[PDB]
Amino acid sequence: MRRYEVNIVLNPNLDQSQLALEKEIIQRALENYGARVEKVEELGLRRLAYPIAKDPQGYFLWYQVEMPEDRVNDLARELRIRDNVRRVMVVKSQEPFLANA
Amino acid sequence: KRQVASGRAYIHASYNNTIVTITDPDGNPITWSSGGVIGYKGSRKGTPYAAQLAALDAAKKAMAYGMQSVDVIVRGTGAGREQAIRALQASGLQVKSIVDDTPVPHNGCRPKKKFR
Amino acid sequence: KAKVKATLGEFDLRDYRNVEVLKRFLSETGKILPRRRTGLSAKEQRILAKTIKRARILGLLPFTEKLVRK
Amino acid sequence: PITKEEKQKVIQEFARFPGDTGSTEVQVALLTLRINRLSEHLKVHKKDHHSHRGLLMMVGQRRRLLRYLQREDPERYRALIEKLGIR
RNA sequence: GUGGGAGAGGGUGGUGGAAUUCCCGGAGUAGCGGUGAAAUGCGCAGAUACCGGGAGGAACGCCGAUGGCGAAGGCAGCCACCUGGUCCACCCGUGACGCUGAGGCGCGAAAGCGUGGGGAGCAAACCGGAUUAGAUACCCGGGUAGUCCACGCCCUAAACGAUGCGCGCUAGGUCUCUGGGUCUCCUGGGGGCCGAAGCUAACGCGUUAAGCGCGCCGCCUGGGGAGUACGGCCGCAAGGC
Ligand SMILES: [Mg+2]
Ligand SMILES: [Mg+2]
Ligand SMILES: [Mg+2]
Ligand SMILES: [Mg+2]
Ligand SMILES: [Mg+2]
Ligand SMILES: [Mg+2]
Ligand SMILES: [Mg+2]
Ligand SMILES: [Mg+2]
Ligand SMILES: [Mg+2]
Ligand SMILES: [Mg+2]
Ligand SMILES: [Mg+2]
Ligand SMILES: [Mg+2]
Ligand SMILES: [Mg+2]
Ligand SMILES: [Mg+2]
Ligand SMILES: [Mg+2]
Ligand SMILES: [Mg+2]
Ligand SMILES: [Mg+2]
Ligand SMILES: [Mg+2]
Ligand SMILES: [Mg+2]
Ligand SMILES: [Mg+2]
Ligand SMILES: [Mg+2]
Ligand SMILES: [Mg+2]
Ligand SMILES: [Mg+2]
Ligand SMILES: [Mg+2]
Ligand SMILES: [Mg+2]
Ligand SMILES: [Mg+2]
Ligand SMILES: [Mg+2]
Ligand SMILES: [Mg+2]
Ligand SMILES: [Mg+2]
Ligand SMILES: [Mg+2]
Ligand SMILES: [Mg+2]
Ligand SMILES: [Mg+2]
Ligand SMILES: [Mg+2]
Ligand SMILES: [Mg+2]
Ligand SMILES: [Mg+2]
Ligand SMILES: [Mg+2]
Ligand SMILES: [Mg+2]
Ligand SMILES: [Mg+2]
Ligand SMILES: [Mg+2]
Ligand SMILES: [Mg+2]
Repeated sequence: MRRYEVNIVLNPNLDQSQLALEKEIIQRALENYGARVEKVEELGLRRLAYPIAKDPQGYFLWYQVEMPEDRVNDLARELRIRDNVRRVMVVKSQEPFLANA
Repeated sequence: KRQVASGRAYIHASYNNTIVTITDPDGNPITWSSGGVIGYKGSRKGTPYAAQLAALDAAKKAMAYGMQSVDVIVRGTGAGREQAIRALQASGLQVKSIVDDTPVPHNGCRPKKKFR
Repeated sequence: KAKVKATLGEFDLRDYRNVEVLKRFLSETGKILPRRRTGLSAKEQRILAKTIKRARILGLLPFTEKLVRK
Repeated sequence: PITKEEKQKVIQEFARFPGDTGSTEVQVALLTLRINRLSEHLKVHKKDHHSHRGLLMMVGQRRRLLRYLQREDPERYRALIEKLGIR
């Protein structure tokens, strides 16, 4: 497999049953596409710089994964099809460049 | 006739003209002035004088509309783009924030051959 | 008129997710600072660049802002 | 990619004796693997000339090591060839 | 071979903000635009300036460089995937397997052709506007091909470093990109500048030779006629050798 990072950014006006269902469906997508969880950090609510979807802020999840090769893109197409996910980004992991150290 | 008393003041300057727009804090206009609003005709429109004259004029108008507190937004970099702000500061309105908004592309559009 | 990495923690350059540090390299308008005023090196700066643009895509950092005074 | 044990299969397979990573055998199998993979990519991605060029240089390599083997040890070269199906 | 690195090298998929245009909506009048000054043009069917919403196409500011990658043309948003080349360290493996390359074969900016798509801005031709000896040219306002994408042709150029490739020799200094090191410094590989010896008609070049040598290819032989004419090959053509 390979070492990836996923960022998800959603609409902050979600109640609890909603945000639950979203998260669940993301999990079921990672499973379904081959990707596995190394860890999770969800910082959640924060105030952006430019409005994304007319919204002044957003709800961020960060999921660090390991997975197959070809599948990555199609996986993120499945993530993006969501209506409450206003943004998704993926990256291959990088080693923590420490500068000025 | 609205009785507004606080709002946005836009300056706009090309090297060909100047236009001021007084407006309300969610963006709708109140009055406006320009180079030719005052009778100035030709190239004479892109002077700093008429810049002044217009600022003062639109300021005057809105000041009779009831305007007091006015926060400025300058789009365009031009001839007496300054003299317009420099005027409507001394208008009697109170200039609160002067902001420079001159909008610039991230390189999208092939410009008229004059322009490169 | 001090540089940036002159007063600053010794920190991960290649992290987009963290704003608190990344912002300190942008002007009042969103403009990424030039070398002279950033202080860092060419591989550094080249990396600072990519990190910033990545975060700009996450809406955490700005693409451009407005200039006050004037 | 071409991963590491993905290579080791081949190197350990065409070796003349334990430890030989360098002879014409190894060299030509390795090369020829790289070659076939590229042909696979360039099957789609027809539009990519800058990879294609490199693949020319690559088959030219293969061919040159082969003329070497042939002129130097004929049997081992017929061996290698009928091992890889080619020429 | 192994270990590590830099990169706008290429390709496929996706996606992000600024800006131009246009359509919808609001608020708001008498002008806007444009020039040396003008006019055509657009504006009461409500423009310009302003705020919100949508559609679409192209191009990626800052970073950015006197910088990097590529054989050459050439290559800049970001993410992923497929992939070429190349540098260094280790001194491990093969054992001269090398250089050059007539002929072939392929890539080759822009423009141009063919068949489809697409079309925001620009814009040959073109339609108009002032200059004013006179526009039919510079200046202004419209505008079609084209510019973009897929497929197939075309093969040119100041395709330039006007400098063919490869290797070995021959002071240094300085600025920089990128590896390694015992990291005031040293040691490989790129990119600049000044300069030893040396070369050069001069300008200039000078370890990135235009120096000293060897190998191989291309090419030259006063100017015009003329890159024309005839012929041959290629091309749908324009045209090219
Ligand atoms: Mg004017
Ligand atoms: Mg005041
Ligand atoms: Mg690239
Ligand atoms: Mg409207
Ligand atoms: Mg009129
Ligand atoms: Mg009319
Ligand atoms: Mg709009
Ligand atoms: Mg349309
Ligand atoms: Mg620049
Ligand atoms: Mg060039
Ligand atoms: Mg690579
Ligand atoms: Mg040895
Ligand atoms: Mg031996
Ligand atoms: Mg030839
Ligand atoms: Mg061509
Ligand atoms: Mg073309
Ligand atoms: Mg034609
Ligand atoms: Mg066409
Ligand atoms: Mg036009
Ligand atoms: Mg005339
Ligand atoms: Mg025109
Ligand atoms: Mg040149
Ligand atoms: Mg020539
Ligand atoms: Mg040449
Ligand atoms: Mg010679
Ligand atoms: Mg070094
Ligand atoms: Mg070091
Ligand atoms: Mg050097
Ligand atoms: Mg040097
Ligand atoms: Mg010199
Ligand atoms: Mg001398
Ligand atoms: Mg000589
Ligand atoms: Mg001399
Ligand atoms: Mg030499
Ligand atoms: Mg010479
Ligand atoms: Mg003659
Ligand atoms: Mg000719
Ligand atoms: Mg003929
Ligand atoms: Mg014929
Ligand atoms: Mg011709």
